[PDB]
Amino acid sequence: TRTYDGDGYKKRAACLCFRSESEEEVLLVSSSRHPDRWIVPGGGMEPEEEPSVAAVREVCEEAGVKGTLGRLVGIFENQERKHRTYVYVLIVTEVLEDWEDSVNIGRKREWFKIEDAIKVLQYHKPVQASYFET
Ligand SMILES: O=P(O)(O)O[C@@H]1[C@@H](OP(=O)(O)OP(=O)(O)O)[C@H](OP(=O)(O)O)[C@@H](OP(=O)(O)O)[C@@H](O)[C@H]1OP(=O)(O)O
Ligand SMILES: [Cl-]
Ligand SMILES: [F-]
Ligand SMILES: [Mg+2]
Ligand SMILES: [Mg+2]
Ligand SMILES: [Mg+2]
Repeated sequence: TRTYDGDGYKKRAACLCFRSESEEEVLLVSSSRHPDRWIVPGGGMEPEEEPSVAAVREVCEEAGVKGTLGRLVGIFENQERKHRTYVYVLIVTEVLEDWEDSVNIGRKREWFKIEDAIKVLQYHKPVQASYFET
């Protein structure tokens, strides 16, 4: 069940899944629409779902990882696609082998140095590139 802010924007949450507290490498996942493209794992908040709970859930589902939830980076709107995404930092402590999207749609995951994550998101996901700006 998709959920929405009062202005009709889809509510979403995502994590910047860092390899360590140094925040030098981040985990991206393959796009479901176009698997040759990278995205920040994330998705829809469920009804009455806390943003930080949605964020942690979606990354488990999409990236097959778990860890220590960190700070909220900010809230990011995609005017074109009408969504508003809460973005949190998650320091990965568990990397799991056969996660929901690997099983169901063969979703891929890869570590990127931050500067490279920004590069591969720029073309199709400029708002997700902006998650890294601060
Ligand atoms: O399939 P996902 O989870 O990776 O993400 C998809 C969105 O799913 P999202 O990550 O928001 O939700 P969830 O399915 O909960 O992860 C979906 O959003 P939706 O509109 O709800 O179908 C969106 O559609 P858009 O809003 O029309 O841009 C795109 O299909 C997007 O595909 P991707 O970025 O190419 O992987
Ligand atoms: Cl790191
Ligand atoms: F999802
Ligand atoms: Mg999802
Ligand atoms: Mg998603
Ligand atoms: Mg979902």
